[PDB]
Amino acid sequence: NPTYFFTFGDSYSQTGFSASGTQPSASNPMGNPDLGIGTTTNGPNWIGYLTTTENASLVLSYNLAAGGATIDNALVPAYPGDLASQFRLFEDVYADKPASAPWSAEDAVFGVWIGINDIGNAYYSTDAETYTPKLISRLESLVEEVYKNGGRKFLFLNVPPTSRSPLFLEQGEEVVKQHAEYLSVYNENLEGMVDDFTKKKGDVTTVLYDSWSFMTKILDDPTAYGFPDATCINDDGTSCIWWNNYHPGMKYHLLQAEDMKPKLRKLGGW
Repeated sequence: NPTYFFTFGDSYSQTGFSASGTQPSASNPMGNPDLGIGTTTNGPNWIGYLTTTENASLVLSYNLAAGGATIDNALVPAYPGDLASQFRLFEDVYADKPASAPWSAEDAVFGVWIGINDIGNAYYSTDAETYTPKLISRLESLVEEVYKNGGRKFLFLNVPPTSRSPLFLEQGEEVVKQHAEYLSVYNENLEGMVDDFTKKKGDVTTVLYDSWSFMTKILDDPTAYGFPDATCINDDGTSCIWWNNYHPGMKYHLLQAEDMKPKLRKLGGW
Protein backbone atom coordinates (compact mmCIF):
# COMPACT_ATOMS: atom_id res chain seq x y z
CA ASN A 1 0.00 0.00 0.00
CA PRO A 2 2.34 2.69 -1.23
CA THR A 3 2.13 6.44 -1.13
CA TYR A 4 2.70 7.88 -4.60
CA PHE A 5 4.77 11.04 -4.07
CA PHE A 6 4.72 13.23 -7.18
CA THR A 7 7.04 16.21 -6.81
CA PHE A 8 7.47 19.39 -8.85
CA GLY A 9 10.08 22.09 -8.45
CA ASP A 10 13.53 23.37 -9.36
CA SER A 11 17.14 22.40 -8.65
CA TYR A 12 16.48 22.28 -4.92
CA SER A 13 14.37 19.23 -5.76
CA GLN A 14 15.74 17.81 -9.03
CA THR A 15 17.08 14.28 -9.12
CA GLY A 16 17.11 13.70 -12.88
CA PHE A 17 14.21 11.25 -12.81
CA SER A 18 13.06 10.41 -16.33
CA ALA A 19 9.56 9.28 -17.09
CA SER A 20 11.11 6.71 -19.47
CA GLY A 21 13.70 5.55 -16.96
CA THR A 22 13.20 2.77 -14.46
CA GLN A 23 9.94 3.41 -12.66
CA PRO A 24 9.44 3.44 -8.88
CA SER A 25 8.77 0.16 -7.14
CA ALA A 26 9.00 -1.26 -3.64
CA SER A 27 12.53 -2.48 -4.35
CA ASN A 28 13.49 0.84 -5.98
CA PRO A 29 11.37 3.68 -4.61
CA MET A 30 13.13 6.45 -6.54
CA GLY A 31 12.79 4.71 -9.89
CA ASN A 32 15.77 6.48 -11.41
CA PRO A 33 18.48 7.52 -11.07
CA ASP A 34 19.90 5.76 -8.01
CA LEU A 35 19.21 7.44 -4.69
CA GLY A 36 21.92 10.06 -4.18
CA ILE A 37 22.47 10.81 -7.86
CA GLY A 38 21.25 13.78 -9.89
CA THR A 39 20.92 16.38 -7.14
CA THR A 40 22.51 19.67 -6.15
CA THR A 41 23.59 18.29 -2.76
CA ASN A 42 26.39 15.72 -3.33
CA GLY A 43 23.97 13.01 -2.22
CA PRO A 44 20.28 12.52 -1.52
CA ASN A 45 18.15 15.59 -1.42
CA TRP A 46 15.06 16.25 0.68
CA ILE A 47 12.92 14.09 -1.61
CA GLY A 48 15.33 11.16 -1.46
CA TYR A 49 15.46 11.46 2.32
CA LEU A 50 11.67 11.76 2.65
CA THR A 51 11.17 8.76 0.39
CA THR A 52 13.79 6.38 1.74
CA THR A 53 14.96 7.60 5.16
CA GLU A 54 12.08 9.44 6.84
CA ASN A 55 9.29 7.31 5.39
CA ALA A 56 6.97 5.47 7.79
CA SER A 57 5.69 3.17 5.03
CA LEU A 58 6.40 2.61 1.35
CA VAL A 59 6.77 5.87 -0.58
CA LEU A 60 7.28 5.82 -4.35
CA SER A 61 8.92 8.97 -5.73
CA TYR A 62 8.07 10.36 -9.17
CA ASN A 63 10.20 13.47 -9.16
CA LEU A 64 9.43 15.82 -12.00
CA ALA A 65 11.44 18.78 -10.69
CA ALA A 66 13.80 20.35 -13.20
CA GLY A 67 16.83 22.56 -12.80
CA GLY A 68 16.29 26.29 -12.91
CA ALA A 69 12.53 26.02 -13.16
CA THR A 70 10.22 28.96 -12.74
CA ILE A 71 6.43 28.63 -12.43
CA ASP A 72 5.48 29.54 -16.00
CA ASN A 73 7.66 30.92 -18.76
CA ALA A 74 4.79 33.27 -19.70
CA LEU A 75 5.42 35.09 -16.40
CA VAL A 76 9.05 34.83 -15.24
CA PRO A 77 10.89 32.73 -17.86
CA ALA A 78 14.04 30.69 -17.48
CA TYR A 79 14.28 27.13 -18.75
CA PRO A 80 11.91 25.02 -20.86
CA GLY A 81 11.12 22.72 -17.93
CA ASP A 82 9.08 25.26 -15.99
CA LEU A 83 6.53 24.13 -13.42
CA ALA A 84 3.82 24.31 -16.07
CA SER A 85 5.77 21.82 -18.21
CA GLN A 86 6.26 19.54 -15.21
CA PHE A 87 2.52 19.47 -14.69
CA ARG A 88 2.11 18.70 -18.41
CA LEU A 89 4.53 15.77 -18.07
CA PHE A 90 2.43 14.58 -15.12
CA GLU A 91 -0.77 14.97 -17.18
CA ASP A 92 0.81 13.07 -20.10
CA VAL A 93 2.19 10.11 -18.13
CA TYR A 94 0.71 9.72 -14.65
CA ALA A 95 -2.51 11.72 -14.29
CA ASP A 96 -4.68 8.94 -15.72
CA LYS A 97 -3.49 6.48 -13.07
CA PRO A 98 -1.68 3.97 -15.28
CA ALA A 99 -0.92 0.49 -14.08
CA SER A 100 2.67 1.64 -13.36
CA ALA A 101 1.39 4.33 -10.97
CA PRO A 102 -2.19 3.36 -9.98
CA TRP A 103 -2.70 6.17 -7.55
CA SER A 104 -5.84 7.36 -5.81
CA ALA A 105 -6.96 10.31 -3.75
CA GLU A 106 -6.11 8.42 -0.54
CA ASP A 107 -2.48 7.50 -1.43
CA ALA A 108 -1.11 10.25 -3.69
CA VAL A 109 0.82 13.21 -2.33
CA PHE A 110 1.70 16.12 -4.63
CA GLY A 111 4.68 18.13 -3.42
CA VAL A 112 5.61 21.49 -4.94
CA TRP A 113 8.70 23.55 -4.17
CA ILE A 114 8.84 26.48 -6.55
CA GLY A 115 9.53 30.20 -6.48
CA ILE A 116 13.26 30.41 -5.84
CA ASN A 117 13.94 31.24 -9.48
CA ASP A 118 10.85 33.36 -10.08
CA ILE A 119 11.94 35.59 -7.20
CA GLY A 120 15.62 35.30 -8.11
CA ASN A 121 14.90 36.62 -11.60
CA ALA A 122 12.13 39.16 -10.89
CA TYR A 123 12.81 40.63 -7.43
CA TYR A 124 14.24 43.91 -8.79
CA SER A 125 12.14 44.33 -11.90
CA THR A 126 8.63 43.71 -10.63
CA ASP A 127 6.34 44.99 -7.89
CA ALA A 128 6.03 42.18 -5.34
CA GLU A 129 2.60 43.25 -4.06
CA THR A 130 0.98 43.12 -7.50
CA TYR A 131 3.23 40.64 -9.35
CA THR A 132 3.53 37.84 -6.84
CA PRO A 133 -0.27 37.26 -6.87
CA LYS A 134 0.08 36.52 -10.58
CA LEU A 135 2.75 33.90 -9.90
CA ILE A 136 0.74 32.39 -7.06
CA SER A 137 -2.46 32.36 -9.13
CA ARG A 138 -0.66 30.44 -11.89
CA LEU A 139 0.63 27.97 -9.32
CA GLU A 140 -2.91 27.57 -8.04
CA SER A 141 -4.24 26.85 -11.53
CA LEU A 142 -1.60 24.15 -12.01
CA VAL A 143 -2.62 22.64 -8.67
CA GLU A 144 -6.20 22.67 -9.90
CA GLU A 145 -5.21 20.44 -12.81
CA VAL A 146 -4.06 17.76 -10.36
CA TYR A 147 -7.18 18.35 -8.27
CA LYS A 148 -9.29 17.67 -11.39
CA ASN A 149 -7.34 14.42 -11.89
CA GLY A 150 -8.40 13.40 -8.37
CA GLY A 151 -5.45 14.56 -6.27
CA ARG A 152 -6.36 15.55 -2.74
CA LYS A 153 -3.12 15.55 -0.69
CA PHE A 154 -0.73 18.46 -1.26
CA LEU A 155 2.58 19.57 0.21
CA PHE A 156 3.86 23.08 -0.52
CA LEU A 157 7.26 24.30 0.59
CA ASN A 158 7.73 28.02 0.89
CA VAL A 159 10.80 29.68 -0.53
CA PRO A 160 13.90 29.43 1.67
CA PRO A 161 16.26 32.38 2.31
CA THR A 162 18.23 32.20 -0.92
CA SER A 163 18.80 35.91 -0.22
CA ARG A 164 21.54 34.63 2.11
CA SER A 165 23.11 32.19 -0.29
CA PRO A 166 26.66 33.14 -1.24
CA LEU A 167 25.42 34.04 -4.74
CA PHE A 168 23.24 36.77 -3.30
CA LEU A 169 25.46 37.80 -0.39
CA GLU A 170 28.13 38.70 -2.95
CA GLN A 171 25.78 41.21 -4.57
CA GLY A 172 25.67 43.40 -1.49
CA GLU A 173 23.51 43.70 1.59
CA GLU A 174 21.01 46.04 -0.07
CA VAL A 175 20.41 43.42 -2.79
CA VAL A 176 20.08 40.71 -0.16
CA LYS A 177 17.50 43.01 1.46
CA GLN A 178 15.62 43.81 -1.77
CA HIS A 179 15.44 40.12 -2.63
CA ALA A 180 14.47 39.10 0.91
CA GLU A 181 11.64 41.65 1.09
CA TYR A 182 10.24 40.50 -2.24
CA LEU A 183 10.54 36.88 -1.16
CA SER A 184 8.62 37.60 2.03
CA VAL A 185 5.67 38.91 0.03
CA TYR A 186 5.76 35.86 -2.23
CA ASN A 187 5.75 33.51 0.77
CA GLU A 188 2.85 35.38 2.42
CA ASN A 189 0.82 35.10 -0.76
CA LEU A 190 1.73 31.41 -1.09
CA GLU A 191 0.43 30.81 2.43
CA GLY A 192 -2.77 32.68 1.67
CA MET A 193 -3.31 30.62 -1.47
CA VAL A 194 -2.75 27.31 0.29
CA ASP A 195 -5.12 28.37 3.06
CA ASP A 196 -7.79 29.54 0.61
CA PHE A 197 -7.46 26.41 -1.54
CA THR A 198 -7.73 24.16 1.48
CA LYS A 199 -10.81 25.93 2.78
CA LYS A 200 -12.56 26.26 -0.57
CA LYS A 201 -12.10 22.60 -1.59
CA GLY A 202 -12.92 21.24 1.87
CA ASP A 203 -11.76 17.74 0.89
CA VAL A 204 -7.99 18.25 0.69
CA THR A 205 -5.21 17.53 3.13
CA THR A 206 -2.51 20.17 2.81
CA VAL A 207 0.79 21.03 4.44
CA LEU A 208 2.61 24.32 3.99
CA TYR A 209 6.16 23.60 5.11
CA ASP A 210 7.99 26.73 6.27
CA SER A 211 11.42 25.98 4.86
CA TRP A 212 12.20 29.67 5.19
CA SER A 213 12.09 29.67 8.97
CA PHE A 214 13.92 26.34 9.22
CA MET A 215 16.84 27.34 7.01
CA THR A 216 16.91 30.76 8.66
CA LYS A 217 17.37 29.12 12.09
CA ILE A 218 20.38 27.25 10.73
CA LEU A 219 21.85 30.30 8.99
CA ASP A 220 21.45 32.28 12.22
CA ASP A 221 23.14 29.65 14.41
CA PRO A 222 25.09 27.35 12.11
CA THR A 223 27.30 25.75 14.78
CA ALA A 224 24.26 24.43 16.62
CA TYR A 225 23.69 22.27 13.54
CA GLY A 226 27.37 21.32 13.16
CA PHE A 227 28.22 23.77 10.42
CA PRO A 228 31.20 26.05 11.03
CA ASP A 229 29.52 29.12 9.55
CA ALA A 230 26.61 30.15 7.37
CA THR A 231 28.57 31.16 4.25
CA CYS A 232 31.13 28.51 3.40
CA ILE A 233 30.77 26.35 0.30
CA ASN A 234 31.88 22.73 0.14
CA ASP A 235 30.86 20.35 -2.61
CA ASP A 236 31.09 17.44 -0.17
CA GLY A 237 27.59 18.57 0.80
CA THR A 238 28.27 18.16 4.55
CA SER A 239 31.07 20.46 5.66
CA CYS A 240 29.14 23.62 4.86
CA ILE A 241 25.51 24.57 4.50
CA TRP A 242 26.21 25.33 0.83
CA TRP A 243 27.11 22.73 -1.78
CA ASN A 244 27.65 25.49 -4.32
CA ASN A 245 26.97 29.22 -4.21
CA TYR A 246 23.17 28.84 -4.53
CA HIS A 247 22.27 25.33 -3.36
CA PRO A 248 22.52 23.71 0.09
CA GLY A 249 24.15 20.35 0.60
CA MET A 250 22.94 16.90 1.56
CA LYS A 251 23.45 17.55 5.28
CA TYR A 252 21.12 20.56 5.11
CA HIS A 253 18.61 18.54 3.06
CA LEU A 254 18.66 15.73 5.62
CA LEU A 255 18.11 18.19 8.45
CA GLN A 256 15.20 19.67 6.52
CA ALA A 257 13.68 16.26 5.76
CA GLU A 258 13.97 15.34 9.44
CA ASP A 259 12.29 18.61 10.36
CA MET A 260 9.51 17.94 7.81
CA LYS A 261 8.78 14.33 8.88
CA PRO A 262 6.44 15.10 11.82
CA LYS A 263 4.69 17.78 9.76
CA LEU A 264 4.02 15.24 7.00
CA ARG A 265 2.41 12.52 9.12
CA LYS A 266 -1.03 13.75 8.02
CA LEU A 267 -0.08 13.11 4.33
CA GLY A 268 0.27 9.33 4.83
CA GLY A 269 3.85 8.36 4.21
CA TRP A 270 5.63 9.72 7.30
